[PDB]
Amino acid sequence: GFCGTGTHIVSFAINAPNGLYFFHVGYQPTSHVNATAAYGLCNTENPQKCIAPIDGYFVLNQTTSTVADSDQQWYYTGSSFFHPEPITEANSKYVSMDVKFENLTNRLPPPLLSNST
Amino acid sequence: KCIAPIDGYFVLNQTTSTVADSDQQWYYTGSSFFHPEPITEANSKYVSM
Amino acid sequence: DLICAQYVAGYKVLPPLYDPYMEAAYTSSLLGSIAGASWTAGLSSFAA
Amino acid sequence: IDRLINGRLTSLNAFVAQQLVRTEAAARSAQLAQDKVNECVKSQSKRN
Ligand SMILES: *[C@@H]1O[C@H](CO)[C@@H](O[C@@H]2O[C@H](CO)[C@@H](O)[C@H](O)[C@H]2NC(C)=O)[C@H](O)[C@H]1NC(C)=O
Ligand SMILES: *[C@@H]1O[C@H](CO)[C@@H](O[C@@H]2O[C@H](CO)[C@@H](O)[C@H](O)[C@H]2NC(C)=O)[C@H](O)[C@H]1NC(C)=O
Ligand SMILES: *[C@@H]1O[C@H](CO)[C@@H](O[C@@H]2O[C@H](CO)[C@@H](O)[C@H](O)[C@H]2NC(C)=O)[C@H](O)[C@H]1NC(C)=O
Ligand SMILES: *[C@@H]1O[C@H](CO)[C@@H](O[C@@H]2O[C@H](CO)[C@@H](O)[C@H](O)[C@H]2NC(C)=O)[C@H](O)[C@H]1NC(C)=O
Repeated sequence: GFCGTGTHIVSFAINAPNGLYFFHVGYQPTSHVNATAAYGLCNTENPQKCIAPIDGYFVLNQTTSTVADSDQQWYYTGSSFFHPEPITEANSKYVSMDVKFENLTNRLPPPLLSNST
Repeated sequence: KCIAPIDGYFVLNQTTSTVADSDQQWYYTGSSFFHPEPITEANSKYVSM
Repeated sequence: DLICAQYVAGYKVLPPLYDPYMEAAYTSSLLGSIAGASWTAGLSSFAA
Repeated sequence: IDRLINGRLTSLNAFVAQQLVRTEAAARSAQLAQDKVNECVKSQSKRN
């Protein structure tokens, strides 16, 4: 809130009579979508591995709604613009287990895979 | 390879005190409540030596 | 506890800009903005 | 009567000069209250 409203991007300052005049350019949403999000994702393994998103959300790509729990295919989106993409080691991090995380048994991301090559 | 903790400490579980350097089993605790747990990739990061 | 010295001495106390309903609405806005409210990096998403 | 007139006009000038400084103080502290609402009620501050 210190540099204007919204999400601050850039600011400029000019001279004014008796002082300084400031223009804060901020990012402002106009339309939005309602997305279904996960807190994190688990492995059902031993020892169990869990991931959480970096700067964004694990979402469903709900363009074709009313699907099943194996059709719970999860994607990553950034927090400021809805555009789903595959979950990788670039946009997730390993965390300790939490009871709110969804337990996945099929369609696993590559960070959540039992690594046998 | 060298690791450091994330938001916490590498501590001894020193309820059983007076051990040797071979019996230095290290654990992780978070910095606001003492509860030792195993060191993993979820509470450590790689650092330069 | 009235201020009757207004009408004798010649000054006036002006009422505030908002009424108690609007001040109550402001602090309920503050109370309901605590859970969630841009869970992540920016300020553009709102998680419930 | 002109003694009372000149003394009362000087007293009103002192009252006006007091109210100006109090209004300016209150407008600075309203800006501080806005910072407190934005950084303590609606976020987690990183300021110790
Ligand atoms: C996101 O979800 C909310 C659910 O609360 C939607 O709000 C409803 O929208 C419909 C259509 O505009 C209204 O008839 C309902 O009265 C709304 N419900 C409430 C409780 O306000 C909202 O429209 C959804 N947004 C999008 C983009 O789909
Ligand atoms: C999420 O669903 C949308 C469907 O709305 C997918 O968008 C399609 O993407 C393919 C890319 O090969 C295009 O050929 C289609 O024209 C797109 N459809 C629409 C309606 O835009 C999107 O690809 C899905 N996301 C992921 C990661 O698979
Ligand atoms: C995913 O599976 C785990 C099993 O490890 C579930 O964790 C249990 O959660 C309950 C509360 O709902 C706790 O009382 C148990 O102690 C937890 N088990 C363990 C071993 O800690 C978890 O609820 C599941 N989550 C989902 C979303 O299905
Ligand atoms: C650190 O040492 C304490 C002993 O003080 C361990 O606590 C015991 O844990 C077992 C199983 O977890 C329990 O059955 C005992 O009742 C506990 N004893 C006490 C006094 O609390 C603790 O498990 C050790 N830490 C680790 C990570 O192994």
